[PDB]
Amino acid sequence: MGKRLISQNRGRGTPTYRAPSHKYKADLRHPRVDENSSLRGEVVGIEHDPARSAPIAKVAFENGEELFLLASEGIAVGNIIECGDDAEVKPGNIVPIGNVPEGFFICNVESKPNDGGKFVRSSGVYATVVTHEATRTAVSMPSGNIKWLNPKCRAVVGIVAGSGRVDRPWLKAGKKYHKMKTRAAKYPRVSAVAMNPRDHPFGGGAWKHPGKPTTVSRNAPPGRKVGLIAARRTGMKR
Amino acid sequence: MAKKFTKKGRISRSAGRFGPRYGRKDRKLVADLEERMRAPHVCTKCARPTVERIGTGIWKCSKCGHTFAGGTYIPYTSVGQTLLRTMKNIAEAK
Amino acid sequence: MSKGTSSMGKRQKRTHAKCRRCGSVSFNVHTKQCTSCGFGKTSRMRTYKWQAKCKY
Amino acid sequence: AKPVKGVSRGRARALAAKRKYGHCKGHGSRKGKKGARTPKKEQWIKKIRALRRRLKELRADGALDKSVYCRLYRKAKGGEYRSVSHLNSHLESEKLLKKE
Amino acid sequence: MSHNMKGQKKRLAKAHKQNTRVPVWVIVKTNRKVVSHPRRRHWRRRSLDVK
Amino acid sequence: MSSINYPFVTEKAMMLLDENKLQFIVDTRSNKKQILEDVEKMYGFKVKSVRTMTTMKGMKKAVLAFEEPEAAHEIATRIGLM
RNA sequence: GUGAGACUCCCUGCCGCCGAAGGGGCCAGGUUUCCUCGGCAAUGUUCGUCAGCCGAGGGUUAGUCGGUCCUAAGACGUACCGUAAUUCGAGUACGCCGAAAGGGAAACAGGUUAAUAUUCCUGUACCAUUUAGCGUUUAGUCUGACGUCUCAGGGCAAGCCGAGCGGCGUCGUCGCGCCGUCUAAGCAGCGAACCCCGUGGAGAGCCGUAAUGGCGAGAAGCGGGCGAAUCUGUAAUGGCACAAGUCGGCUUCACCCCGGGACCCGUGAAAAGGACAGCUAAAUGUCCGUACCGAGAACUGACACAGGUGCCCCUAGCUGAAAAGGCUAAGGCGUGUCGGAGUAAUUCAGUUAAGGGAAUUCGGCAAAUUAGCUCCGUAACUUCGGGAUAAGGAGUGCCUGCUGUGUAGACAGCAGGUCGCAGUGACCAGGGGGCUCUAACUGUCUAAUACCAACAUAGGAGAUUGCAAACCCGUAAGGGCUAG
RNA sequence: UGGAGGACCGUAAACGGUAUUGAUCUGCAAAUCAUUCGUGUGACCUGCGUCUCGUAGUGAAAUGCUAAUCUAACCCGGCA
Ligand SMILES: [K+]
Ligand SMILES: [K+]
Ligand SMILES: [K+]
Ligand SMILES: [K+]
Ligand SMILES: [Mg+2]
Ligand SMILES: [Mg+2]
Ligand SMILES: [Mg+2]
Ligand SMILES: [Mg+2]
Ligand SMILES: [Mg+2]
Ligand SMILES: [Mg+2]
Ligand SMILES: [Mg+2]
Ligand SMILES: [Mg+2]
Ligand SMILES: [Mg+2]
Ligand SMILES: [Mg+2]
Ligand SMILES: [Mg+2]
Ligand SMILES: [Mg+2]
Ligand SMILES: [Zn+2]
Ligand SMILES: [Zn+2]
Repeated sequence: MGKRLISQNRGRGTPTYRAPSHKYKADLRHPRVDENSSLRGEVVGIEHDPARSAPIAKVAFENGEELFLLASEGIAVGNIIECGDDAEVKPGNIVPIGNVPEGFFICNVESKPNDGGKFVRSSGVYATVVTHEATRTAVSMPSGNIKWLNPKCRAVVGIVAGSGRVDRPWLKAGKKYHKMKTRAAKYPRVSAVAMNPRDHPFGGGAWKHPGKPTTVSRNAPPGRKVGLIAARRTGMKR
Repeated sequence: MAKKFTKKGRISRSAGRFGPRYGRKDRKLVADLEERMRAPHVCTKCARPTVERIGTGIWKCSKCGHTFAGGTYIPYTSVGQTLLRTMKNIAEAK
Repeated sequence: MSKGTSSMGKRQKRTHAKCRRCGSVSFNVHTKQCTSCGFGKTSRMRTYKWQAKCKY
Repeated sequence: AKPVKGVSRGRARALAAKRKYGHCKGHGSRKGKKGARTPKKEQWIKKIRALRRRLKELRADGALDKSVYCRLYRKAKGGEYRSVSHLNSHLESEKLLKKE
Repeated sequence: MSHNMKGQKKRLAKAHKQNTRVPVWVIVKTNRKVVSHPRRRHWRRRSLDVK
Repeated sequence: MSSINYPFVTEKAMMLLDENKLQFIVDTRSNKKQILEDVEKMYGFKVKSVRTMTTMKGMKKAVLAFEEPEAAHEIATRIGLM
């Protein structure tokens, strides 16, 4: 058994690959709202989220529950966040995407209604509402894909705060090191061609090279799915 | 009013803290980012250039205490302002 | 720093404590188990057939 | 108990008296950098505090009105004056003091 | 000044009082046949397996 | 079950009698409350306080201060120390 | 002196060692090595009357010091479910543990022993609970409770100077040098900054700071409130040669208080506990640890081991930038436990060396050169940041008298005189430059033959995946990535 | 004026381990010593606690490290 790969080590769940969950502020999700209900809350603070490197808003709701929300750009302390099917479609409000006009920017979008918000959550990203239909509503993802969602899926109106985070180059291994201390990701990473053959499919050889094509089949088993996985194509576009 | 901007000194800007490290391209990028982020930013609540970054994406007004979530290095992005202008045009039209 | 006598000066702690049940200094202080009698793992006494030879 | 044999400090006292007078302290005796012997921030602190106290007392005792006091205060902040004597000389040459 | 609990110190005390010579009268009674025992030790050697 | 074994009679233990204190070897399983009650029932003198220590012989020594003056001497004479 | 026996054990003196560690304190660890007496067969690299050795006896005292209490990363238990099954397995629920360096109710000074002492004794305090009486919520907030860098202000242990007083030393001449001249907690009093409140009305601008700054969305100025370290008194009679014991000044780290600023694609714990309504009295405060070493002999490496654990936390005077190095205190030692003798070669480590100056050698390996600080001056090239201490020059001691800056400590500068071969006089302390290869750089690595051009890195590019995803772990229950 | 930087010099603080191919090589030492060196505000060093391990773990990747053991540890058993 030429040793297991880094991906298999991470799947094992060892401490080297686990997130420092105790360092994080909140499991960001929409407040739980019953069918045909609404809740209002006011923003009391804007805090740094170590798990995302983007601000989060602390919201005190009418029901006596205090919750951390994924902050949209422009959300300010003292703002009244409304969440409901009848809520005004305004930045920071959590409304169903069936009530959002075409061309509006949404974020923290539920995969299914009441899911808590799955898509469009990183700093600066946003989704655009494209079409409305009777049972489906379509949005353009930050990836460019068109996603057909239930119109009852809730989303906060606006874009995610923290835009331009990666415009500043790391410039230095130490800065990225400090970012990686709060993440599960292993830093730094050794290239596979630099490893021995017992440690990677690409390892070994008198000189550094994979020895086999780096595009691997989608059928390849664990310990073998390395390099370009099921690549449609390779190279820079001609 | 500013530093002794010598005959050659106006290139590194705040990226002079890095010396000859990291290449000219990324030093220029970081220097431009610092210049844009250190600029005065007008408060949307009191309308004076007193908005400073309190954290990564967190901005506060030194006068009125207005704190909000914005860009990482800029209080207001162009996409967010586009959203605001779309909603404002809709509101005006009706 | 040599793997020999130098690193052996850091031996100011323990991995095994005295066992309540059997008196052997075999109670792993981390796994909370006695590696001799099995105390802290089982209500029975740790015994294996391979602790002797096959009786033939 | 036998007497403690201390370290006598008399010849250090003679040297310290000479150093107070400004002797035995030349370039062949200096070993630390100029900056370890006189830190620059402390120099600035004493200089600006002397200038500011002088300006404050001049404004208090009626020799200096608020308009010229403000400009003199900013000038002192700008390193225009070496000491209190330089500031007084500028005051007397420019006749900025409201003499009576 | 390591910190022992009651039982650890009791076991150390037993180890200490075991580290005594056989009594002279026992040697006389046994006619020099019992002159030592296996629990003799020195404090500065292979330590106790007690605490 | 008496916690008191016997008076400790060493030089330092005998120096207590001139300050009205008396040192006993006691059961190591017992505590200060049991030692106080046992001594007060054993000799009928009120005990002001108990000081206790464990030794490297595995014994527990208790020093008892008494309320009534001369009580340490009276108990030490009753036992036979003095 | 002791002893049968003395280089080796004890005393005095002299001469030395360490003196930012070889001293002081203590963790883990050790486990009686601690103290006294008696011994010397073995141990001790020699001897030994000595001893961490041998034998006998003794020694550790707590409401206030720790543990104990709290929770952290993270374990463990029960249940559920899985598993052929289990002492096996992830998750969930409920519990429970997890820090003698995190949080934390409260005690100090002096004396006493051979060995314990915030523990015993004296004196003077304090905290918690229960009970009894006297009174009661403000209730949910605050505190506990927080990163890195930098700086101001205030204080203070230590340190230093002058005067008086009391000892000791020196005394060839002189009148200097050293030591001491003390004083806890508790209790009471004052309160700097910040913040807040009341007045005030400030711009062809004013007010501030070390710096950033502040201001009609209310500056300066004027009153008030809140609020520190510390200081003052009291405790003031305790210890001191019942010797003095009285005063001033300077500075102040590396400690305390307080406030400001800057940085983060990094955001820097939680919970117990505490405060916000308590006062008086009585009773109670159990359990465990406590000796000693904490290392060139008490730990660990088989050792009384030049390693490691620990340089972990502390440290007086002069020189000096300095905790460097040197020379000295205090304290610890002459046990980094063989001595004598002084006479070859050889050898380990040093000092010096005519004339030459890399001719040596694979190769300037090794050694030598330079060296601090101030001033002048500084090239190609360059990513404009640098190269740079480039290079290359000059000065430097002592004495006498001064000048300037500064509140001060001090710092900077001048004039004159003068000695030596030599003034950073010792100590300490770059040799420099040119042309190429290579990797951008700081970083990582073959513990014990490879510190490299190898690894990493930022940057550049590609690939998969819209999340019941991609990728990965598990036999399953279920998981990592993912509080994404 | 200000006080940034995986900035500079530098400690026998700490960490590392260049060269002497020196001492030592039945050693003080089963990897130490001397001198000479590299880092020394940061991808820093380090105490204690805690977790990850045998076809597994850990590895800025040398087949390095996982108790003087590593191209599959160690103990016992299969095993005479
Ligand atoms: K691996
Ligand atoms: K890599
Ligand atoms: K002690
Ligand atoms: K490139
Ligand atoms: Mg393969
Ligand atoms: Mg090994
Ligand atoms: Mg059988
Ligand atoms: Mg010395
Ligand atoms: Mg001998
Ligand atoms: Mg006790
Ligand atoms: Mg606990
Ligand atoms: Mg000899
Ligand atoms: Mg390199
Ligand atoms: Mg490479
Ligand atoms: Mg350096
Ligand atoms: Mg076998
Ligand atoms: Zn504003
Ligand atoms: Zn057991």
